[PDB]
Amino acid sequence: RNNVLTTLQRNIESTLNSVASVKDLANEASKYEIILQKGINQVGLKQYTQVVHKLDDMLEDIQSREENSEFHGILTHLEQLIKRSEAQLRVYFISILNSI
Amino acid sequence: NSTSLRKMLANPHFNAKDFVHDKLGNASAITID
Repeated sequence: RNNVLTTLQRNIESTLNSVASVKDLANEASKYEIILQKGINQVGLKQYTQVVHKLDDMLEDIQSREENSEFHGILTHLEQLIKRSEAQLRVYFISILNSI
Repeated sequence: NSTSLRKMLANPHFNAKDFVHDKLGNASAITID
């Protein structure tokens, strides 16, 4: 049953956005420039990191798409919010890992 | 046919996720809603 999650709901939950559209990812990715620019501790553990799986997994099948202008602009907005998030992550890592 | 499509095609992603945009990719975005 953990395999039923881990096989069926795993790649089912992955291929939710097997086809998914172009503008909506800019909309809710911009809403993850809302929520990803709320910090970590406001947002929370799998909240923050799973939203990183939502832009990670919103940059996801776009390598599978085609080249319009919104393709490149969403590559910029996505990947720069990605590395803002990653920098904030390692900041928080080091922030507690010499809190001693 | 969400049993056939949802259950039988992309639940384990066999076959791949882009063919649903390709083998079912001709002006059927209503059916994708």
